Amino acid sequence: ELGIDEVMPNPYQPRKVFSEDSLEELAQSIKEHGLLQPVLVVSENGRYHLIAGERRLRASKLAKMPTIKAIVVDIEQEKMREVALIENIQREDLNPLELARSYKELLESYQMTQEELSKIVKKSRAHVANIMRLLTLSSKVQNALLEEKITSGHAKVLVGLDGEKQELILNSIIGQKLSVRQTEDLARDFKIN
Amino acid sequence: DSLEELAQSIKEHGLLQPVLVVSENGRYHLIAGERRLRASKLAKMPTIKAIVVDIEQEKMREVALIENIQREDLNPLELARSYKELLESYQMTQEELSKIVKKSRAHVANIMRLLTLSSKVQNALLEEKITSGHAKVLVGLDGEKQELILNSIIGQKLSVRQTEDLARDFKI
DNA sequence: AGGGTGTTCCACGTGAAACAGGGA
DNA sequence: TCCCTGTTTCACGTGGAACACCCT
Repeated sequence: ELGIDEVMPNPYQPRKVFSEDSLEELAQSIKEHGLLQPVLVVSENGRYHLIAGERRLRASKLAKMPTIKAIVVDIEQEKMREVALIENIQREDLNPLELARSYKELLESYQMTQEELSKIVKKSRAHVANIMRLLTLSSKVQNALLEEKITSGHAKVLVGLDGEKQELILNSIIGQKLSVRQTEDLARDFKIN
Repeated sequence: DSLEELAQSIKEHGLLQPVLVVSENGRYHLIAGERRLRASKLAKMPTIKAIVVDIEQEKMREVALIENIQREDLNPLELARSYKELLESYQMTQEELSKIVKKSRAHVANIMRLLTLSSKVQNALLEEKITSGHAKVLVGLDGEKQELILNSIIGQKLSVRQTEDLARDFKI
């Protein structure tokens, strides 16, 4: 139960090659263990609900002669983080981009998909999707949004276009007084066919 | 909360149903006892400290090694049962095992398929009248045909080439 | 686009059965 | 004649490559 959550964020291998990479210690692993990833325990890595790793025919019977049994926990920063981030995620007073940040933060730091994210914050999942594509825009565009010269609808049409295109269409959107509808049409003929 | 914590304190049971821990072979770690334990801080002294539901690893190591170490004297059925056990009493991918015992993954598979054969077939392989060359060809087959062909193997003493050919016709 | 698994079929070295001398 | 031993050849089950299906 510990590992399926350990592996959870961003490894290139489904098992994190961190318990088996002990390989042969070669008097070389107790030297650079040093500042390691902040939380681990010996053969099996009880997270917050401490537990035991399953078979370990090999991994627990090599052991080593000089051990660090040190009980150290890191988790609390991360879980206090999670409550802080979710508690943030639902806020009346949030500009589109900060929100999008917290969405992206949760989606990346932890694995639970944007669908559930959307269940928490009570919106559709294509919404969390679009609020988050808001982050990739030009800085003229983000400035415009924050400045409320344009609105998330407009900005959400602009994503995927080079900065030059973005800033032309943005220049049109403002001072042609465009509507999200007109904006989607105007943008439409600048995307591929 | 506090009330429930005084509750199991007075009551003999402590854990009316004991907690579950693991033994590191050096230390002890919990499984689903936060309630029991935190509550049992108000109670006194260590209050489990005797055989209660717990998982021990040293035992599991003995198991791990007795399994991994076999004098190659076993017939295909305890062999199969060991292979299965190695992925049944613990969860394993067949490939990994193939790597351990120095056989191909296929060999592991077929050896384990041996365990799903008719009682008659199984008992003719633990007895010495059938081989695995024979037995593995009768898998995924209905009982009646297992019986039929089996009689044909034992009766006419067919070579597995025969047996595979003969059983071929009783397969789609 | 991928690993895990079940299922088919035949390559392979082993071991011996057959054959061939050969010493009487 | 018979037994012993040197040689050639190929049947056998074993285990594996390969194929085929799920599960994703």
